[PDB]
Amino acid sequence: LTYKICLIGDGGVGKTTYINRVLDGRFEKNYNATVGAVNHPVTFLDDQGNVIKFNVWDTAGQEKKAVLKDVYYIGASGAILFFDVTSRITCQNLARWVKEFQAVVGNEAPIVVCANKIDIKISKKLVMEVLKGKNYEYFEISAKTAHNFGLPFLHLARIFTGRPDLIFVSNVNLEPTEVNYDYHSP
Ligand SMILES: Nc1nc2c(ncn2[C@@H]2O[C@H](COP(=O)(O)OP(=O)(O)O)[C@@H](O)[C@H]2O)c(=O)[nH]1
Ligand SMILES: [Mg+2]
Repeated sequence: LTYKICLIGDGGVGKTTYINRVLDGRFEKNYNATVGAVNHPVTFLDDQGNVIKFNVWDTAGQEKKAVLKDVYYIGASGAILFFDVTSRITCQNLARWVKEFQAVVGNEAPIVVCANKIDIKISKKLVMEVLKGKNYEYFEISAKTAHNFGLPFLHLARIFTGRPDLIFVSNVNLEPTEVNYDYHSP
């Protein structure tokens, strides 16, 4: 079962730190220069023996100075939207990120919100107000230490399969790739 997922959120919030791990393997990843994105395949086996593959797109840093192309979003089944709990700007732009994603994919596709860098803070209240009170499934994570790495994917698999009791029975390779694919940004 295969789903495209977009990572979104301001530059510096930890998107690349989160995803840029070995996962299904370095060689399996792909780069698309037209879009400015790397695909990271991550496969989990569930409790009923289904193979669930997420093709998780990450930017090469262009969000720092520019708007992402529609092709980044097109075909996505879901998004993981990050902010940095130590920076209010990143929280403020959450509604803008949601609108940008939904403007291409529509309002049904699940968006999971991750409060990142909880290891280092912006209250969840501020998130709720920036987002006009709309509910999104919400996790506190540390992309650095991989704390709670699986939770957004577990939620997404449940939505997509319709099985609220779906669990992952395989463990993912969480080693950092040591591959820097980011464009230099002065
Ligand atoms: N302390 C801490 N730093 C993080 C975490 N995730 C990312 N960073 C740092 O934040 C900076 C931006 O990370 P990056 O993954 O490039 O963010 P992106 O621009 O959203 O892809 C880097 O210096 C990372 O080391 C985290 O969970 N904790
Ligand atoms: Mg990045």
